[PDB]
Amino acid sequence: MQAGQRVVDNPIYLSDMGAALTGAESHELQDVLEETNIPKRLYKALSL
Amino acid sequence: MQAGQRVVDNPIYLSDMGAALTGAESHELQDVLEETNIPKRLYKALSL
Amino acid sequence: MVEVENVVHEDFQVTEEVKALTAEIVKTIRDIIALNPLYRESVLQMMQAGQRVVDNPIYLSDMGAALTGAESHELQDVLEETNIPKRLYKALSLLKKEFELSKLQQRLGREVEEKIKQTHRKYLLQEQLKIIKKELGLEKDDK
Amino acid sequence: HLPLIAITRNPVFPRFIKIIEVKNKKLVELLRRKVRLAQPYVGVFLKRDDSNESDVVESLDEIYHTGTFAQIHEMQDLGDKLRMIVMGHRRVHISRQL
Repeated sequence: MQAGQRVVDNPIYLSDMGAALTGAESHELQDVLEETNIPKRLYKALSL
Repeated sequence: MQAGQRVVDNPIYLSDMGAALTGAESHELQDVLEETNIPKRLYKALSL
Repeated sequence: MVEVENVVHEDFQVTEEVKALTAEIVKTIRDIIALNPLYRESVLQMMQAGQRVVDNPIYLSDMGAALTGAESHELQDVLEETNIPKRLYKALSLLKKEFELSKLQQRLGREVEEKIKQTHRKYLLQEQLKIIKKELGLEKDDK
Repeated sequence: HLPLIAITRNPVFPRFIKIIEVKNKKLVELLRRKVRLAQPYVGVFLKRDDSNESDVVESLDEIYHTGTFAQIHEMQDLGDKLRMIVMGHRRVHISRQL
């Protein structure tokens, strides 16, 4: 799933799959899912 | 796709595929397209 | 030093069937880079004749003729030619001229190696014959 | 009532599978506007002498009167962002393409 094929009709799902590789504790995962805005969860993911 | 199988139910399509091998410029093909009668295009194709 | 861009490049208005010789030039280049790989073959995939990105055909013909190993003099000779089919004819001639030598070297290598194989394979057969004939009987029971 | 497609040195003989990879990125906008439609399709024409990208969009007589409608197979976009597949399926001579 690369970014140059433009076949990622739902980017949010690919970003979630990429965030799945993170080793953060389960609590962190729940907290990141609770976030509603898109840049908030993305920034939290980047900081984590 | 052989002629001995009698599976060429639409000969015009096979003839067009065979006429595509000719190296005449595209314009010439358009000139061949102007022809409505079948022997006219067949004779022009043979000449080509 | 005085210079002027006297780059003559006449070409027929009808440009449909005029690129077919180019098609043969790229087919010979594909056969030269497939049978005699010099450079990577990805560059041939980058610059194709079907993309309609060949804004400068003279440059494309020169880049295709550059893979030939013909001496520099020949390149100068191709530049001396003014007509477009003459240079295309010369570029193809350069390609075929290299191609014959390449094919000779390749055939010779596979042939010579197969001769080595027929050498050692017959020696393997002779070794099997000995081993199978040596261990049949009691072998040195004269005394 | 769609803009003409930019063949860009790609002859599409009738009943002869062909691929089109235009360098311009404006035709992909037309490719994304047709995805919500139920049936996916594209039309095919041929360009006349002296190809010119400004003439394909400026006048509509340049293109020859014959045309070939066909159905889309599948998009790939391996290298470029405009990798459409074309086919010569249904030949047609539109009464007036303009």
